[PDB]
Amino acid sequence: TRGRVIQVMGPVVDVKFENGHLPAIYNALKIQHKARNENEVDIDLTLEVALHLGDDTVRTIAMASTDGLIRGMEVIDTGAPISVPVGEVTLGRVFNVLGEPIDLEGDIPADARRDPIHRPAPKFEELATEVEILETGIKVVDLLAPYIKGGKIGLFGGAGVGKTVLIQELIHNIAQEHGGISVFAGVGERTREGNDLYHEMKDSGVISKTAMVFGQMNEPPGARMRVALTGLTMAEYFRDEQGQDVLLFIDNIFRFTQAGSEVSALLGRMPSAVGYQPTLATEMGQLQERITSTAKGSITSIQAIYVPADDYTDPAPATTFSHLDATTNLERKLAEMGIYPAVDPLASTSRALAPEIVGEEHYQVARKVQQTLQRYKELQDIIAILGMDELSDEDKLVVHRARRIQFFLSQNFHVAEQFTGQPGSYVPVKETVRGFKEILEGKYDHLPEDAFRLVGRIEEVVEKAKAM
Amino acid sequence: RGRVIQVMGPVVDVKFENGHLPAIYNALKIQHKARNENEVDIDLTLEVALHLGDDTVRTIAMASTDGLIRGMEVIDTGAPISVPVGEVTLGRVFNVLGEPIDLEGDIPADARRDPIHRPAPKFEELATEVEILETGIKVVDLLAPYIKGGKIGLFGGAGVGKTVLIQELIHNIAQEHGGISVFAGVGERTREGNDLYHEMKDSGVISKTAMVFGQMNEPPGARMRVALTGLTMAEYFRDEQGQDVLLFIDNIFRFTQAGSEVSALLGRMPSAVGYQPTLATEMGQLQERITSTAKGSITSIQAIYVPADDYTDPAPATTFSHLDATTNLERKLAEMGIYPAVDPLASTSRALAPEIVGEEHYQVARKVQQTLQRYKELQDIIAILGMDELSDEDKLVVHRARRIQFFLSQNFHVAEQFTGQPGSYVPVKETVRGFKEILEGKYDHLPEDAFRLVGRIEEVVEKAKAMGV
Amino acid sequence: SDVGTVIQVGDGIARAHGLDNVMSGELVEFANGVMGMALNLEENNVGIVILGPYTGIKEGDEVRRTGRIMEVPVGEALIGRVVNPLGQPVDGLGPVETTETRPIESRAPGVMDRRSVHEPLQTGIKAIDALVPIGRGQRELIIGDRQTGKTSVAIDTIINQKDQNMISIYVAIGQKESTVRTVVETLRKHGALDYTIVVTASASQPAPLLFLAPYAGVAMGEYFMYKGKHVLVVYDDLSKQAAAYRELSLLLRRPPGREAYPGDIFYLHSRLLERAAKLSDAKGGGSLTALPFVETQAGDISAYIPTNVISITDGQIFLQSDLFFSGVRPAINAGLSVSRVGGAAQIKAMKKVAGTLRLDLAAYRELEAFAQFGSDLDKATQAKLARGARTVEVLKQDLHQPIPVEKQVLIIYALTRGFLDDIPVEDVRRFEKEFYLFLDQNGQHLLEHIRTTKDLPNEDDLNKAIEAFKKTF
Amino acid sequence: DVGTVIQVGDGIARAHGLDNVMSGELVEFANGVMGMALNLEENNVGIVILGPYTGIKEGDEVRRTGRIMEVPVGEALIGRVVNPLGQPVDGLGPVETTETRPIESRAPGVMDRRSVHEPLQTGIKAIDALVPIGRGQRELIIGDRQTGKTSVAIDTIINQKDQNMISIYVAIGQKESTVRTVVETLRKHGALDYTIVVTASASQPAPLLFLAPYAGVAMGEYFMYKGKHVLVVYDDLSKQAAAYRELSLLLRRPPGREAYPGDIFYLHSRLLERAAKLSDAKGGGSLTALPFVETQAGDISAYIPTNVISITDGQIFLQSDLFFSGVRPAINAGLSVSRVGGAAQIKAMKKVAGTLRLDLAAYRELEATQAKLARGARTVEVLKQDLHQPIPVEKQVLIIYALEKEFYLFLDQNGQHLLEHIRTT
Ligand SMILES: Nc1ncnc2c1ncn2[C@@H]1O[C@H](COP(=O)(O)OP(=O)(O)NP(=O)(O)O)[C@@H](O)[C@H]1O
Ligand SMILES: Nc1ncnc2c1ncn2[C@@H]1O[C@H](COP(=O)(O)OP(=O)(O)NP(=O)(O)O)[C@@H](O)[C@H]1O
Ligand SMILES: Nc1ncnc2c1ncn2[C@@H]1O[C@H](COP(=O)(O)OP(=O)(O)NP(=O)(O)O)[C@@H](O)[C@H]1O
Ligand SMILES: Nc1ncnc2c1ncn2[C@@H]1O[C@H](COP(=O)(O)OP(=O)(O)O)[C@@H](O)[C@H]1O
Ligand SMILES: [Mg+2]
Ligand SMILES: [Mg+2]
Ligand SMILES: [Mg+2]
Repeated sequence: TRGRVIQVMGPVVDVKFENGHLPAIYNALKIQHKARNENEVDIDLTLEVALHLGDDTVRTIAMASTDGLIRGMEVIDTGAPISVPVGEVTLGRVFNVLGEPIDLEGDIPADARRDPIHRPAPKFEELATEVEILETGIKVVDLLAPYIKGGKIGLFGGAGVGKTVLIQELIHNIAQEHGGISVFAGVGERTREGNDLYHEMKDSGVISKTAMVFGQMNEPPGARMRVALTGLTMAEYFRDEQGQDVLLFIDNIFRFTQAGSEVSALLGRMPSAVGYQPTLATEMGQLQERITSTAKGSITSIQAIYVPADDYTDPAPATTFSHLDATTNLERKLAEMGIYPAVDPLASTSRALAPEIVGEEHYQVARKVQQTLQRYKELQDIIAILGMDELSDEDKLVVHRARRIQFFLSQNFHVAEQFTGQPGSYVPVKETVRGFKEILEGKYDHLPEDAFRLVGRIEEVVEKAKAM
Repeated sequence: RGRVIQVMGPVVDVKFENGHLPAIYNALKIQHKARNENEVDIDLTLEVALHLGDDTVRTIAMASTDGLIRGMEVIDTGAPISVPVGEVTLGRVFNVLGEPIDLEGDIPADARRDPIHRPAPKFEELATEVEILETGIKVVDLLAPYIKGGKIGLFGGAGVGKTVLIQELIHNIAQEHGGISVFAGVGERTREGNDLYHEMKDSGVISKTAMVFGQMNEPPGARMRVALTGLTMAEYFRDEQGQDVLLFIDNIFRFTQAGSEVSALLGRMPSAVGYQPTLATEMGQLQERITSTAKGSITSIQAIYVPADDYTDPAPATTFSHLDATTNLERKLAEMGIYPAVDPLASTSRALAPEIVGEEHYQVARKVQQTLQRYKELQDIIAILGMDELSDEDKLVVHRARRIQFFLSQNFHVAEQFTGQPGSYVPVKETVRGFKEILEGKYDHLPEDAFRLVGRIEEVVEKAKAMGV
Repeated sequence: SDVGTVIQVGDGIARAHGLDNVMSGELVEFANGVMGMALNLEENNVGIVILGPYTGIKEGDEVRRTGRIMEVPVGEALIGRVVNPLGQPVDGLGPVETTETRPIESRAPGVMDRRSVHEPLQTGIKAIDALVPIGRGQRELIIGDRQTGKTSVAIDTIINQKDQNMISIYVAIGQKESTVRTVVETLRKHGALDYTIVVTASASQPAPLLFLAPYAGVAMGEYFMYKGKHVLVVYDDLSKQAAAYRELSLLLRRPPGREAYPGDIFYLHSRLLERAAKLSDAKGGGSLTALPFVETQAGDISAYIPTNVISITDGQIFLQSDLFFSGVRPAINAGLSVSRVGGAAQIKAMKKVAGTLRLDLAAYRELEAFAQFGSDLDKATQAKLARGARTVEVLKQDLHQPIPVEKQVLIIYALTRGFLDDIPVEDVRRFEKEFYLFLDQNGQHLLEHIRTTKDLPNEDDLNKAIEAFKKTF
Repeated sequence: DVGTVIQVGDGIARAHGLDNVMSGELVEFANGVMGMALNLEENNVGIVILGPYTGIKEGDEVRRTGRIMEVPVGEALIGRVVNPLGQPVDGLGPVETTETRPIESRAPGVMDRRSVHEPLQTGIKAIDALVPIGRGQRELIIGDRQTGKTSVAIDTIINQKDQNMISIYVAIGQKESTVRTVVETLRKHGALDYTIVVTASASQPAPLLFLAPYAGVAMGEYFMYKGKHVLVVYDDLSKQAAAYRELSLLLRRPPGREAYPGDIFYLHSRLLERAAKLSDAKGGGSLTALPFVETQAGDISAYIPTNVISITDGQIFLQSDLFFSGVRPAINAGLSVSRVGGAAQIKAMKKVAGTLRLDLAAYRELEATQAKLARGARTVEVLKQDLHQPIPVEKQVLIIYALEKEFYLFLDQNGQHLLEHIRTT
């Protein structure tokens, strides 16, 4: 049942199966052609069927560069979706989209177990809902929006705000000390970031219990669309067929949506709002619903979501906001002020911030901190117009403690070494809550605000103050 | 007879004979009995929207299109939607198609039915004869009087009081001027339609009013033609009966949005904020048939919903070009208990000049406007500084201004439904007399709460006695 | 003519040839058994919307018309279950044993079949119960930004209906399955499952299921409405339903509208919401109360779908992010909120105090902008500001903490009469707690009088009770 | 394998009969104008013209070259000025080359690279001390009109003279007069002894502006895969993005956020991902990149600036406060951040000046602690910079460590006893 290429575009290719035996949707197709003379180029390309058309025709999205494709080329049908090799072999290895290793560690054995990347999400009676606090050691994250073990976490950010650095600290603080299993899927991130993280993972001895999937910005839209699904399949085998706790990191899940939008017009779909796909929400949901915990095993998933043009009301981040338990919002304004991780203390909220989940003391201090910061934000306009002296004594105290808190919410990162020359810090949740409760009480009113920036525990603040 | 070839929601394409095509806006009927148990009975009415060629027309449905089968015959009535007009129309509730949706029987077949699409009266058939229409509402009669044949727009937000004000205008005019009233439920809420029908029926206005409801849960074509249906009833009453006839329209905003949705369904390119390109043409074609002619006059009162307090929205801005008088309903007053929450300073009338209302009326209205403007300017100073900081004249102007501010509010005949207190009707002469007496300082010794919700200044004195002053 | 061949399959839709006699909205069956709805009928092409996994459908596959409009099974068995729009259960609790079906697309009750809504739906939230009253048969929208308390408000509403014969339906649409499961389990923990039906349409489900979910929910609710029972239907986001319908229309090649939304999207919401009605005694007292939800992006209520749903509903509760983060819970914007039912949906005792409360809040909103100078303001302005601060502390409530109507009336009476002007502001919440216990210790007669007569008790006895508690405090 | 043009628009044609044309091929028009085949359809082939299209008319025959999009490369390009197709544009005769490189070649994999281990001494105090750049980095220069971005690139290429690194200058949409002035400036400083210049002026068609940076990247790739080190400068990536937007809209592709296509990210990505520092196994070569972006009113949160920031390994924000505020080139260090960081600098520079950026960000925040403000203003004033002269790092490290032209002369005129120690280490 050979096919023939009839049309060629950048990321999409149209194929014709004249024998009345069409592939199903998501079926994999192969172009494997050798240059028959000097005027062609040998090509080895993988296509993924996306739509059916009239008269025995299928629209597919190529997984690599389409340059060199010639109309009338032979097509092989694999009879199944893209099957990636899964199991024990994935551990300690790096794969491209198609599950083929790229780490120069050898070829995966052919007879290894392979799983398709397209499957329905777990049904309602299968998911397990339970909130347990996952300690990251990051003051603002563990205080104002604690992460849930087995939940879904989203680090929303613009360009150059700290998504990747935050991902690296979550790996360095959480994945290193956890006895489960780990998967990292680089979707539309930088190849330099992937290589650097791979080296940091190997030299830390963690790669032994980690699998990696890398399809980056230099790759066509189909690769960036299916990297997330391949990594999800790899983590889902561990969750289902082994029942082990999984840590699934995705350094940019937004690039999946962006790559789907790139090929949206060429597939033949009318533009939606802001030029996105008409089926943005459905395509995203068919992926984000597979990333979930089940009665077989938990998956702690951390996804970084890029925000185009620093607009949180963009259709992709807005649609993604409904798929995540904990959310971290990274603000450019906070980043410009030297406040890292540049986590928005207000707009970032998590389902775990409840009096019965994190305790009454933690909930009280977190809510008081958020109220103080919101009050300071509202007072900023009055300060700009009227001034500082015209404020009341209560408002002056609010501004004082709000500046102190906003600085103290920042902390020196481990991954910040190469950016700061300073060793990182790990703050237990008890220390964070105690420090903020003492800050609000006024125990550390007299300390200059400068001492509260890029600091660890609260005693490190007074230690920095001794340096002045 | 044609046949339906394409169905895409509330849009139906019908193919006819090679030369016997219907006209634009013509009404077509689909009445189909279920031939088998796999289909359903169909009773649907379409309006020919435009022509596609190849003996095909594109039409808009005035009922649910579910259950239509390609190929079932379509009846070409040869004329636009026909509506019963006259004596039989009075005291009844109709839909967009003129069918009575009440349970009080139906309309006989042998009755006069007028088309709802007709050119507006010509230039030489018009008649400009300005005369004030007395409504009985103090603030309206004083600061923004209405004229016979005029278009009076009540702009407002979500809960300001436009529908209760329309209800009072109907009730007061029916009970005092004995005029024929028509009500057009453009995008009517079935709950509010039921309440309106019940309160018409209870107070006896049922015999002086004819209600036309285009339900909010109906396709946009019905919601944008029900206004024309009500206008057709009102125009018959104006011409063949002679005496002044009033036409109240539920919300113009919902008619413009029905038109916008109809255009979007037809496939035309949007304008401004997604609205239909032909918005101005459609609004003109509505509001230009509401005119006073040699035979009679049609006064119109239309409520306009202003989304998000955006007066630059195409619907209110386009409505502004047809309204002789505009009344602004403000939520801030309504929250304070001031009803009808009419904005005294944003309410404008074409006939607030001595030549129409008299020198005394105009002088009193202008003095009230000036006093209220001065009070608004002094709001900030009285809020921050004490009233002592104001001069004697400023103290006097605020002292009187609060009295006027409450005095513009009057008990509503329909608000007895809400607050139970009986309403009142205030003649324009007594209105201006009361405001003049207030401005003269005759009642600076009455506490402001006496003016809270009354009809006449004599009622203010009576209420002040009631509180024990 | 009753059988066709699909000529195009893709992205949740299909195009078929030869379904000559198919009706608009009919149901069709594919060779693999997956259902579909024939929506677009054209000259030589039928647009089918796929109601299942479409991966198994290929070009040239047979499609057969069923001659049957979608019908949702409904009965008293559904109470306490979690189902999808097709009515099939999603929990492992076995099949639902119903024996009757209702068409998913049905006429709303007419104008003369209704009655003026007069009996209150007691939310249990003091701000809503006082300043934005809701009655049985109303259509009330809750509109706000993300993470402000919409689902929490709806869940508290459903929680409060334990002893009010007030049957509830919760249509979870567009939410991730974990969120729906958490909602179900937290309803169960508080005992709401004894009178609640949950309809689930998650993100991974085909978009037509999302589109149809509120239709299925209201169809289930109409069955109990027509039997004289009172029904509450909550749609957790109509925005996602609108998005799914726009996706369907765009795939079906329908002309865009204001924001690529379909031309009839307004219709789609209206004919849904106007199916929530209160019936007259001739049809039975059964009513249906709707609570559509809308999410605004930058607090922008000026969009297309938010404007439509604001236009449809009888009132809107605006939840604000800046109020949520400022400690105001559940962050109800009582200044921008509206209710066209108003006092018609309140107890007389509640009305008599809620009018004064609304006057107080209207006065307070006139002096917020002057609070920047609040240290050195006028005496009357300072008094109004203090009363507003006490009021906003009184209206503050906690999560999953419904308050009985009589105690709401009594606390609002204490606030309006000026008994709280002496205690400090930060203590008000504590007051509102302890006083309640005081009532359950001593003021049982007052609560019983309010519950029986639905009117405020003798005012001097109420003042004496308040004074006794203030002595105790 | 020849076709006939059936449509020819604003630099985009459609031909009929090119049966065996590969996607992305090169095609020859009857008058010798090169074109690239973009889209292949059932009956016609879409071609994009790469030159003067006014001489091409419907019915003109088009031949198939049999080669994918390629640019000539070699040692002869050194010191020459060529168009994106490699044809010389200066009056210095032809360029004699032997090798060609594909335009859209695949970037090196994730295992072929290594961390940035060596510095790229630009020669500007703030750039080499506060926002360091390595030999494999992709550092974006972003700013408004004027603001001295091209000046920064010229000084970089000039200072690379003593280094053993080839340099490339890609001019996108710039005025041909300005390109001539820059080329003559490089000639007067001897920079053309190792520099290639690729030019695509404003009068040129949009396809050439779209294609030029790919040609520059391939030209640098030839040297990097050979083991040598390269530096590539794109004179404005915003203008390339605008050219691609025009070319796409001419093809009737629906637009996106700011009328740009959906590919406008990918278009830059597959470019700046070809700049890498290869491993020791891959020969050890590298290709630094210096993309340029122009911001309207200094707004960085726009669409293309955020795309490029997402793609590059840092940015240098040159704010407009230069020629009405002095202290040029002013650095918005609270936003100018290098993502490679202290690995790029030498040990001495990393030791001495590892705290400047955070201090500058905090000082800019507090100008919305008297000692902090005084020290911050001192840190602002110390990094003052001179004209197009490179300044060596070896004598500048101690000048930075002091916290200074008097220091500059005092350090060296008293002997090199401090200079040689750091010149060796
Ligand atoms: N704790 C920290 N201390 C100091 N600098 C930090 C810290 N966290 C982040 N940064 C800086 O944040 C900058 C942004 O880097 P990065 O984390 O890659 O942003 P990004 O979100 O990944 N950009 P992108 O992934 O392309 O959308 C880096 O240059 C870091 O130096
Ligand atoms: N009355 C309340 N008091 C205190 N916290 C509350 C209250 N209501 C909600 N919350 C908190 O706010 C969170 C938001 O929950 P939720 O009610 O779902 O917001 P939402 O409007 O549904 N946003 P979303 O569900 O993402 O569309 C809850 O998880 C609680 O932690
Ligand atoms: N440090 C400096 N001192 C004095 N003049 C300078 C300095 N740096 C740059 N200039 C001048 O600034 C002007 C603009 O330089 P240039 O590098 O061309 O900016 P630009 O980025 O190219 N703006 P554009 O012309 O739109 O490309 C030139 O006349 C330079 O001589
Ligand atoms: N004259 C009035 N007296 C007392 N209450 C009123 C009056 N007018 C309106 N209201 C209250 O305000 C609400 C306004 O509803 P409605 O007038 O229908 O809104 P709209 O003006 O938007 O049509 C009513 O439900 C009623 O409770
Ligand atoms: Mg990154
Ligand atoms: Mg109304
Ligand atoms: Mg919710």
